[PDB]
Amino acid sequence: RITLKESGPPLVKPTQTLTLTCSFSGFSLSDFGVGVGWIRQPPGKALEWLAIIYSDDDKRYSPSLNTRLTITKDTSKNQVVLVMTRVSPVDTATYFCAHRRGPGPVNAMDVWGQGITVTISSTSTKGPSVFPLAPSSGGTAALGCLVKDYFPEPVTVSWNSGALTSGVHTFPAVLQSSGLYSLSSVVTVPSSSLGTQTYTCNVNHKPSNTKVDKRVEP
Amino acid sequence: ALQLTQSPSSLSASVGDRITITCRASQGVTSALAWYRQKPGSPPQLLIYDASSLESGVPSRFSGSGSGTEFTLTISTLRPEDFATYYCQQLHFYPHTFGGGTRVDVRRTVAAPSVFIFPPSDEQLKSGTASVVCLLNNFYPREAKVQWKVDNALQSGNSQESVTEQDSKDSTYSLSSTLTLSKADYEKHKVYECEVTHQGLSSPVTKSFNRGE
Repeated sequence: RITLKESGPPLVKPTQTLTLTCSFSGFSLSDFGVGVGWIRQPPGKALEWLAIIYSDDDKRYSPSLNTRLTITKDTSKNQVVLVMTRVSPVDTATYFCAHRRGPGPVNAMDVWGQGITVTISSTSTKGPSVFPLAPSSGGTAALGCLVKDYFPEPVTVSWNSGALTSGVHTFPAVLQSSGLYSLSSVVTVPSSSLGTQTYTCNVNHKPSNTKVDKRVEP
Repeated sequence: ALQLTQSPSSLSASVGDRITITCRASQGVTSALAWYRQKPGSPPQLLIYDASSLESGVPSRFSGSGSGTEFTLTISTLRPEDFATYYCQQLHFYPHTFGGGTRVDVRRTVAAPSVFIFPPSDEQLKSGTASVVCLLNNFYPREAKVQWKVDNALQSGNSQESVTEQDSKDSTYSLSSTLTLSKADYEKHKVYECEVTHQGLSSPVTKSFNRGE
């Protein structure tokens, strides 16, 4: 019954240092050949091997990030720590720590932690500004809301107080170079309903206690 | 540096299909290769270790084979939970690199996107920035190309896009692309064009609007 869990600040400034801890149970890093490694994954990309440490206290790092990474272990508390210096927005990703069986089964990372999301931005908690994305026998017209410049994730969008769900597409947000997020939520509806039906997106950014109802029309 | 290349990068299949994916290493890695399946929002899950060993608790569907630089993962009868991304990883040479992954999605008939273009709101213009958005609704396959133009000028570096997860009932995707310009740039030009390329379109379709008209 092996388990690992990553912990540490979910937010880090564009020049600061990122410190992550991996707490595990069901095995000891004092055993033979056992290892604990770190793997990162930016929301838009593949897995990237970072580093690993073994019972011998032996350590191996990603060549490319060798001068920015430091990995240590503490037998007494069954934890492994990863320190990444000089972080930048490109380092925002989900970081996982995993277990590697000792000497066969050594050729893999058999158990993984849930992973922790780390965002790198110099941004402060900011509510979004909600703008309209206006529409205009035949049917199906598109309309939506632009939820711009907020931080940090997440935000929720509903339409007509949840009364409208069919045809709705809320896209994952994108982190802008400004360090602020921006996402759009759209819904397809019959063109004929534009003149009578009313459409409003209900935006809620909990982190900033910001709620906005935006009525959208041609 | 050792390179692990996965092919095909993307694959569309159906439940009950038999698929085989590959991972090639630029240098011999003996049998030190592992395969993982990753469902969105979850961590990777070990399927095969030591190139051909089936991890305990992993369904008989999966099997792997290979050695040296050639490796494959095969699923006999794809199951609904198999629609995910798979990665290979070599642990013979440090650093223990991962492949670029192979995305397996639900196959359905080709569907061209419904394209819509949205001008920036007068409300936003007051902020000093103009966001113009192009929506590509319910299309398939996932691969799609959006090109922005302002007065016939190709825009590059000033747009961002995001795509939704494959629709559970429709099997289609939708994409949103936003072109960001300063209020000044926006007022300085008239025609805003969103050109979309997609297998379902015999030719690229362009949706546009004139800031004035």
